Amino acid sequence: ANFIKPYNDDPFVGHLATPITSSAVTRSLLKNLPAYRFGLTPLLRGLEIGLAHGYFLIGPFFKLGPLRNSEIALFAGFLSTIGLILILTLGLTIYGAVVFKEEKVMSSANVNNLQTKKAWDQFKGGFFVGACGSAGFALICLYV
Amino acid sequence: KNVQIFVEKDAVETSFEKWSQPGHFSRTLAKGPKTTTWIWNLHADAHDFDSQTNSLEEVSRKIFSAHFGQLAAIFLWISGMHFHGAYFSNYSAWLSDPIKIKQSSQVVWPIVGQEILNADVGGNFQGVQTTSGWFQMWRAEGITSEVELYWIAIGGLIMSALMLFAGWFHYHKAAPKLEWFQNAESMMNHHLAGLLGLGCLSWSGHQIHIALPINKLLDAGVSPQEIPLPHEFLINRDLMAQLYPSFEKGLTPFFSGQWGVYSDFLTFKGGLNPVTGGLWLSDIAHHHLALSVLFIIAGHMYRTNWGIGHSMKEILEAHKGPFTGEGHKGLYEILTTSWHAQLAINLAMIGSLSIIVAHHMYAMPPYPYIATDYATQLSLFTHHMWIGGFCVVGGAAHGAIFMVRDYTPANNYNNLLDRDLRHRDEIISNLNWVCIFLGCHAFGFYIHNDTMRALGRPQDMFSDKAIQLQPIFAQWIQNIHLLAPGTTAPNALATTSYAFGGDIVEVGGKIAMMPIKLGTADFMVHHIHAFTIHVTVLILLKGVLYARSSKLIPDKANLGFRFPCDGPGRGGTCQSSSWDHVFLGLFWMYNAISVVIFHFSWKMQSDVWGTVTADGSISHITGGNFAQSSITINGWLRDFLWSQASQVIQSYGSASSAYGLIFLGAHFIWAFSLMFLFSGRGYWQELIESIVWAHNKLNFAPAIQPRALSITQGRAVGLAHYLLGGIGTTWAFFLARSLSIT
Amino acid sequence: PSPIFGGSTGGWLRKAQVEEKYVITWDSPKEQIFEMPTGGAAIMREGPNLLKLARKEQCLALGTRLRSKYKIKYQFYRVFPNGEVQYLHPKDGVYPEKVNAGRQGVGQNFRSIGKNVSPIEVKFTGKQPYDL
Amino acid sequence: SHSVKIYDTCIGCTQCVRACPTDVLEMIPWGGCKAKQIASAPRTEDCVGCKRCESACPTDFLSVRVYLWHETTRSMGLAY
Amino acid sequence: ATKFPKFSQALAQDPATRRIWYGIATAHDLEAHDGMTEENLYQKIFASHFGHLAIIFLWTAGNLFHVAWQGNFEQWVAKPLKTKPIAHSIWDPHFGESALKAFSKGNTYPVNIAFSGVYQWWYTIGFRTNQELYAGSIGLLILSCV
Amino acid sequence: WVTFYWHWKHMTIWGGNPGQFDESSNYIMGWLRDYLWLNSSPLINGYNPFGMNNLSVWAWMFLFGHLIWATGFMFLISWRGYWQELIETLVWAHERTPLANLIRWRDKPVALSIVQARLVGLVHFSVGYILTYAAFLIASTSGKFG
Ligand code: CLA
Ligand code: CLA
Ligand code: CLA
Ligand code: CLA
Ligand code: CLA
Ligand code: CLA
Ligand SMILES: CC1=C(/C=C/C(C)=C/C=C/C(C)=C/C=C/C=C(C)/C=C/C=C(C)/C=C/C2=C(C)CCCC2(C)C)C(C)(C)CCC1
Ligand SMILES: CC1=C(/C=C/C(C)=C/C=C/C(C)=C/C=C/C=C(C)/C=C/C=C(C)/C=C/C2=C(C)CCCC2(C)C)C(C)(C)CCC1
Ligand SMILES: CC1=C(C/C=C(\C)CCC[C@H](C)CCC[C@H](C)CCCC(C)C)C(=O)c2ccccc2C1=O
Ligand code: SF4
Ligand code: SF4
Repeated sequence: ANFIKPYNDDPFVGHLATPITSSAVTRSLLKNLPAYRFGLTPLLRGLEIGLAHGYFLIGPFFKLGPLRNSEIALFAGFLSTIGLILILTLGLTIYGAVVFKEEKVMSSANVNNLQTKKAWDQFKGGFFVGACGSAGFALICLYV
Repeated sequence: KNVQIFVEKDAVETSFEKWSQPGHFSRTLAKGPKTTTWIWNLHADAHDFDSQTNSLEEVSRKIFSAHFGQLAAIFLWISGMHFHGAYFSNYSAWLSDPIKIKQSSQVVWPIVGQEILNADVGGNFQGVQTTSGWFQMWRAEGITSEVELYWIAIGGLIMSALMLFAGWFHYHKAAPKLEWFQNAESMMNHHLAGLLGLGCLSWSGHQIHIALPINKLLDAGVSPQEIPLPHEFLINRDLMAQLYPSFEKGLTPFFSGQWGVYSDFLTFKGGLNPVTGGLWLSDIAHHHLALSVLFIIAGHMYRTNWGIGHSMKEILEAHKGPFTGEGHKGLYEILTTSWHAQLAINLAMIGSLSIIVAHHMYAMPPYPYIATDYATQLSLFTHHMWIGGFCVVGGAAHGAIFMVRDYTPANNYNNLLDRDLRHRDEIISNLNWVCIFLGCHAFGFYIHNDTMRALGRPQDMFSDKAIQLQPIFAQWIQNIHLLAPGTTAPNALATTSYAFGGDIVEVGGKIAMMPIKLGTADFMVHHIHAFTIHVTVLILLKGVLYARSSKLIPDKANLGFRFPCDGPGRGGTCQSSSWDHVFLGLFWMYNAISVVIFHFSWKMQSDVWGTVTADGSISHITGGNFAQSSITINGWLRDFLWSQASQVIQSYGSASSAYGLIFLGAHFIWAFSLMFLFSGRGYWQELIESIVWAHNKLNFAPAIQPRALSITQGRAVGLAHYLLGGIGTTWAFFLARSLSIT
Repeated sequence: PSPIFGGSTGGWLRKAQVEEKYVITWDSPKEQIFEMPTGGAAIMREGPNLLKLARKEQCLALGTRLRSKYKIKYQFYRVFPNGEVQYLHPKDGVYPEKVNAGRQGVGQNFRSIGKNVSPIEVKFTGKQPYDL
Repeated sequence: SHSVKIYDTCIGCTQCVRACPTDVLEMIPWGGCKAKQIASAPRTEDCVGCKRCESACPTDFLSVRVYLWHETTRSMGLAY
Repeated sequence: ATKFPKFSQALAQDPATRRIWYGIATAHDLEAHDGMTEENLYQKIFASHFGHLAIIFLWTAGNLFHVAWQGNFEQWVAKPLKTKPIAHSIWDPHFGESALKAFSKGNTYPVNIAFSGVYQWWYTIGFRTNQELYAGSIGLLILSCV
Repeated sequence: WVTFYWHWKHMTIWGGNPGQFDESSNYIMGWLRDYLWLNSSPLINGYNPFGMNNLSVWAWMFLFGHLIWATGFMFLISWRGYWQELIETLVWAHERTPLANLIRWRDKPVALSIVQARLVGLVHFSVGYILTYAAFLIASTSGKFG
């Protein structure tokens, strides 16, 4: 038995098909993550991603913060999660401003594509809504 | 029969002809020198036996006889030491009072004011304090007299001449054939049962009959003189039954299978001797007996001339899983037709062993009166850390010499070796990440502590008073070892070491052993250890996996093991050879081992070593500054390096002033290395041309043309001075610091 | 007609499908094991063999090992993403080490090397001393 | 790309062409030396710049010469 | 060139990160730029000299401004043997409470002690008040604009 | 060698014991012990477990210098083709990891060149060299004031 073969039956391609790369667990898991799911507007792709990241970025600021032992330990850190999201979004704006090119022909049959300038902008704004909202959601969930 | 003796008679004539022709061994150097590079090549290639001949039989004969020459130099070395202990030492005065008399086996001649190095040691004797532990080892053997040391010295000289004769006999007179060398299963049976098994049996025999009863009388308070001759312990059972009253039974409870009669000399008590602070000899006699039975039984696992036993080939070839493909097929041809692949295993094992040896000799001190000699404890520990460090990387060098020269693809289709090479980008990129992950965390813990403390915020540092990082896994294991005597080891009276907890052992007012508590300052340092080993492995592993080719150089194996580069194109090709990977990893081993011995020297001085008074008031050497001073770099720089330097820098006019000179001398050599490591050859060769001109102008020039050191060689010089100067500066700092506190 | 190989992680990257990729063809009289420039081993198939690589050097390095170690002889191709192929080694069917009538002179200075001009002479020009 | 020039002191002993790892040089007909052949650099754009050709040239000074030039993906030696 | 290095067409066509590193490090090597003539060379250097001269006077105008604004020049002029001269004040959100008390020993706020010797220099040339120091800094800001 | 000499000669004149430098300056150990080891006390006590002082910044800068100097050794001893091969495995890894595959560099990452490594290693050795002496000479004088 052999559990290691060349990816896509191409022996000279520089990839190996192992149970970490292409097994039934990792196939169905990655196919259902928002960066690869079929049937999502690029806003929605960025929303979800942002919804799941802003929620746990909270943790290390509120616990191991410079003002963690104060009566404003929750406030101190929430503000600093927003400042972290502002830096990350800023990296998303500049990346798409330079990687993709503007379109001449109004021709657009795929408005769904993510790897484009128009969709990346929507993907970037969805990340910012979902990450500030999830930062505020566990502000409520921890205030208890 | 498959295992036989095959020897060629009168293989090589013994004449002085070749001695007068330097470079006879190789084809290119035998033409003679044209440039000064020839002189350097003469030495770099002298032991490269693989590149001198193409016959595996002729390489194997050269190696075998050279082993005899290496052992003969070791016998000469051992015979010297025993000679110095018999004529230039204070052994007798030390044996009478081994708490006040310091040890010494070297005396210097008075010629340029250097007699000051003869210290006032004690016992009407003046000499240099030696820290090798010869004295303690002699007491454990039951020496007690200089006469006995003289016989060991004569016997060491005779053995040394026997080795010299055997190496000459096996290379010229009786040169054994290739079939003889390729007997792995025979060789394993002989080394396990004969060398290791009979070695432990006979040694145990010396310990039961000679070393055990003499030590009992020394410990009780009998002066050496009143102790009888060792041979008198072999004749009168009356003398032996007074100390161990189970000799009245003789040897009959051994063949009747009643071995518990001998619980007088085969103990399992653990701990240390409250009188000497060393391990119980009675435990050590049991230790060698149980070993020797294990080694002799293990030397029957292979098949030689009688059907029974295992063939090494059918073992390995049976091990193949559905991830490994062919598994271990081919590793026999490898490990029976190539000497490089053998050293790669062997040096990695022997180097790991010397590290393992150093960890077990400070925690369970096996010699008597050695645990309170802190200069010996510190010296012996670091020594094996260095010898272990060099041998480990040396295994990785030969692993890469094997991949370039002896490795063939046709002998290894789809086996474990072939497969590692196939996903070599994955081993290296994943290791690369683990290295960037371990460094940012373990070293960033110290930076955080350095900046937090400097900003006036100690409440936020990683410490035992702030954000704790408790090593809970190692603390958990300590408790298990402490509760082990009685429960898990029901016949053990005490714990193996007192490091895991227990009582405090003291000899002469000094502390021999104490429990070594682990806190967050311990925890942080253990990751530095983790981190520097992972980086060293990253360079050596990469050198072995990419020894034959890369995406950069597809034909690296045709360029060889050690080449300088493949030119200034393809960006920079400098240090692409696998020899240069060995070169870089030598600087890391250095970095890794330096932190290990720094960690050991400081933790023992802060939390173990010290003296005591009434009501058990322990006063440590540096007073317990380890939990709150080693969490920052400034604390390591100011309390370890700056504070403990006071001895070596204030040693002038005293007997330890040689340590002050070697301290400066090694700071000089270390800096001298940086001239070779930062510069390169073509600036030096143009410099030589202007110098040669001044000679040519005066009508003379050497016919051996002067040439700058080559690229590869200029790197090997700078590395040898870097190690010499670096290790040396620490050598002088460690001995002048520990002789003053012992 | 790709040789027998279990794959490896040292093969082509994105550069292949985005920038030029190279293939090499050879003919072997028998089945023998050879070393891969990016991989450890592979069994070549009798008859024509086809291998795809990522660099010209990797292709030429295999040729060198196929030449003086197996006595066989091969062709290099440059393949573009659109589909246009180029024929590279040997350029005119004859190896570069052997003179072939019909070749021309490219990049030759008709004097020895000590005969180059000073860099101050070609000042403020868009050239160099070795391009005169 | 890099620049490879060939001078007239070339004695035509084909050693640079046999050393080139990326097939940049070739031998052409020439009537100026005993071997009636001179090296030529028709494909300098595959030149990686490793200078193996100059390590092989027996003349003093060298007949073949490599000069550093603007780097492409080919002369950088990249496989990605 | 149409890439980041606009002065080297040969550095602007490089696909690697080396292009970024070199465009920075060869930016002032004016003689080696694409299409550089001799007359344009001397003009670029000349105008580069003005901008360099202005940075020096802007630098000086800084040192006059910080002491006039946050130093103890007036207190130093009165007792030049006992008071320590003041470089500028510190404002760093990363300081503990004991840091603010350690850097303000002998003063009211966090502060750096000067070791430039501008105090002794200004004292002997005539300066005696903070108003004179401030006036000198405005005159060097105007000179830098020119 | 000039700055150590000028400083050591003055520290002993100001300290009131010019004879200390007149006797110990003959051998090297004198320099190492009575100048370097003896005058670093107030600097490295800038901050410790007990607390911190005004001179904490010089103490932090002192260690800072040692670090930059030592990172300069990396660029000067280890050469390029070691590093080029390493980055090729990193380019590989990034191209094979899901969710990191959506991002991509526009400039092929490559190892610094031969001449660039010398210039960088030189800048580290230089900036580390100057900052650690500035740290020493300023706080050993201001921490003893004589
Ligand atoms: C402490 C470290 C150190 C030392 C000792 C040197 C030493 C030297 N370097 Mg230097 N170098 C260093 C670091 C150092 N380097 C570093 C870090 C770099 C940066 C890469 C360089 C870069 C460099 C270059 C570019 C140049 C030098 C040069 C020199 C030489 C200067 C001439 C001289 O001093 O003669 C005295 C010789 C010594 C001090 C060497 C030690 C000799 C000892 C054994 C003599 C013992 C004293 C006494 C004579 C004993 C008598 C002998 C006995 C048999 C009777 C000398 C060999 C230059 C040179 O080679 O010109 C000649 C040169 O051009 N070096
Ligand atoms: C890398 C080493 C290291 C570490 C661990 C820390 C740790 C810390 N520092 Mg820092 N620091 C460091 C180096 C480090 N420091 C250095 C080198 C300096 C000098 C410049 C400083 C200077 C400094 C200052 C000046 C301050 C700190 C502070 C802090 C604290 C909070 C920082 C914070 O909120 O970050 C935000 C943290 C995150 C966003 C965490 C991201 C990491 C996550 C957990 C990784 C998760 C990986 C995950 C397992 C992957 C698997 C996924 C899969 C399961 C799906 C914290 C204790 C502050 C403090 O008050 O200390 C108490 C503060 O004021 N630091
Ligand atoms: C020189 C400029 C500078 C300045 C002014 C600051 C300022 C600050 N740093 Mg910082 N830092 C700097 C450089 C600087 N840093 C550099 C170069 C490094 C790397 C070596 C660090 C590393 C560092 C660490 C590791 C930490 C800080 C922290 C802090 C905060 C002080 C602690 C406190 O009480 O906050 C407590 C904070 C709050 C009560 C809430 C503040 C929330 C901010 C203001 C939200 C900003 C929102 C906005 C969208 C940001 C946009 C950014 C961008 C678009 C410009 C403060 C905001 C600490 C911190 O972030 O605290 C959480 C901290 O842990 N710094
Ligand atoms: C019982 C048999 C026996 C013993 C004891 C040894 C012992 C040794 N062999 Mg060895 N060997 C054996 C059988 C044996 N071999 C056989 C059968 C083969 C053929 C397959 C080999 C092939 C072989 C090779 C190819 C090599 C060795 C090497 C070595 C040495 C390893 C280095 C070491 O640990 O030094 C420890 C050193 C000592 C313990 C000192 C002992 C010195 C001599 C030899 C005394 C032993 C003789 C005798 C048994 C003593 C009797 C004691 C008396 C009181 C009764 C060691 C001396 C290596 C070596 O160094 O060769 C020189 C080496 O390269 N062996
Ligand atoms: C059992 C151990 C062992 C053995 C048998 C070998 C054997 C060999 N090694 Mg090897 N090696 C070892 C351990 C070993 N090594 C270790 C531990 C390392 C890591 C440091 C290496 C690293 C290594 C490299 C990197 C290379 C070899 C090479 C070689 C081969 C030729 C060696 C030669 O001609 O040197 C001749 C011997 C010398 C020139 C002696 C010089 C030794 C130093 C410079 C002096 C030591 C200083 C001294 C102790 C103290 C000075 C004090 C001062 C005051 C005077 C040979 C097969 C080379 C080779 O080509 O492989 C085929 C090669 O390139 N080895
Ligand atoms: C003090 C000097 C020094 C330092 C810092 C380094 C640092 C490094 N070397 Mg080394 N090297 C040195 C000397 C040094 N070297 C010397 C002298 C040589 C010559 C022999 C080499 C030869 C060499 C080789 C051959 C190799 C390395 C490797 C490495 C890397 C280890 C991975 C790691 O943990 O990085 C993490 C960074 C650090 C540990 C240092 C800083 C830690 C910071 C403070 C925490 C995180 C900071 C954060 C990311 C940024 C915030 C700050 C910023 C905003 C201001 C790292 C970049 C290896 C490598 O790349 O493997 C991965 C490797 O193979 N080096
Ligand atoms: C560890 C582990 C793991 C993992 C896990 C994880 C990783 C998890 C995560 C999780 C997470 C990470 C989660 C998240 C969540 C989130 C959330 C829950 C959110 C929410 C939100 C909301 C709800 C909303 C908001 C808003 C908006 C947006 C707007 C405005 C308004 C509001 C505010 C409402 C596993 C399994 C592998 C295994 C075992 C171990
Ligand atoms: C230190 C030293 C030395 C010395 C050493 C010596 C002194 C040794 C000895 C050794 C010895 C002295 C050994 C011995 C051996 C013995 C043995 C090893 C025996 C055994 C036996 C047995 C095994 C038996 C068996 C049996 C039985 C039991 C029963 C039945 C029968 C039989 C017989 C089988 C020298 C000089 C070298 C050098 C320097 C160092
Ligand atoms: C200094 C230097 C040289 C010059 C060194 C040379 C030419 C070797 C000189 C060795 C001599 C000839 C051997 C004899 C040693 C001295 C004559 C005696 C000194 C020993 C004292 C203890 C007396 C290089 O050739 C070189 C090459 C590549 C990288 C760096 C460097 C480099 O740094
Ligand atoms: S520089 Fe290298 S690749 Fe270019 S022609 Fe010369 S040898 Fe060939
Ligand atoms: S350039 Fe050199 S190698 Fe090439 S043909 Fe001429 S002499 Fe031979």
